[PDB]
Amino acid sequence: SHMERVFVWDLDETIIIFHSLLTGTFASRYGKDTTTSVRIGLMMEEMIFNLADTHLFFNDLEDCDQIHVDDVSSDDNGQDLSTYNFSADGFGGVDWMRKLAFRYRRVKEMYNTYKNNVGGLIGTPKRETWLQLRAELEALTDLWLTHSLKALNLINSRPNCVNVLVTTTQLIPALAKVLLYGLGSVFPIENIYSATKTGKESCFERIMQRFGRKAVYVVIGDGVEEEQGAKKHNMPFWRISCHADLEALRHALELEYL
Ligand SMILES: [Mg+2]
Repeated sequence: SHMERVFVWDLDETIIIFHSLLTGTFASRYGKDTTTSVRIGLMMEEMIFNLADTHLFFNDLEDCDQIHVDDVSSDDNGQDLSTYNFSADGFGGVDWMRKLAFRYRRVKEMYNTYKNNVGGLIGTPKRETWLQLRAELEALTDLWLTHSLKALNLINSRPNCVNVLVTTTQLIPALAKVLLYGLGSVFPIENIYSATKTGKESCFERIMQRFGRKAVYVVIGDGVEEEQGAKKHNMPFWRISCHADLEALRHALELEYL
C-alpha cells in the first residue's frame, strides 16, 4: 500500500564537485584558491581514468557508449570470470558480443566487491594518495560530498525510497567516479544510467518504464538537461545550487514516513 519515491540524480556539481574544480567556477564562487582547485581537479581526473583504464576495461569499452551495465546481458553465458583471461582473448559481432558482455559483467563484479573497499581495488600506494586527495577536496569544497551523502544515505536507509543516477558521463568513467567519491555503497550498480548517447529524457522515460507510474519521481540536479527532461515527463524537479539545497533536501527526507 506504501507510496514509493524514486530519486533521479545528476552527478557532477550535484552529488560531487569535480568538473567545477578544473573551470575555476567553484574556487571562484566560494573564494578558494584557483591554483589548488585545478591541481586537485587534475589529480582526481588522473585517478578516475587510471582506475577506468586499469580495472574497468575502459580502453576496450569506451567506444561502445553503453547506457546500463546489463544492456548486453543476452550474450552472457554466466561462466566464472575469476580465471578468465581478458587480455589475451582477442578483442566480429556475435562471438564478439559474448566477450563484450563478459567485460561489463566483470566490471559489475569489481564494483560490487570493491564498492566499500576502493583502496583494496586501486591498491597501495594509490590508496593513500586517494585518501589525501579526498581530504584536500573535502576541505576546499567545504564538505559538499558530506552534504550530498547525508541525503543519499537517508534515501538508502528509507524503505520506500530508491536512488537512481543519470549522468552524461560515459558509463565506465561514471562508475570510476562513483567509486572514487565513495558512492559505490549508496548506488546499486543496476541504478546507474549513462545519458551520453540517448539523452536524459530517454533515460528518464526508461526509468519510469522500469519503476511504474504509481511511483513519485524526483529529478535532482544542477543542470538544464536534467531539468528540461523533468518537464517533458512532468516529473517534479529539485535544483541543487549550493550546500543549502542539499540540506533542504535532507530535511524533507527526514520528515516523511511512507
Ligand atoms: Mg551536473
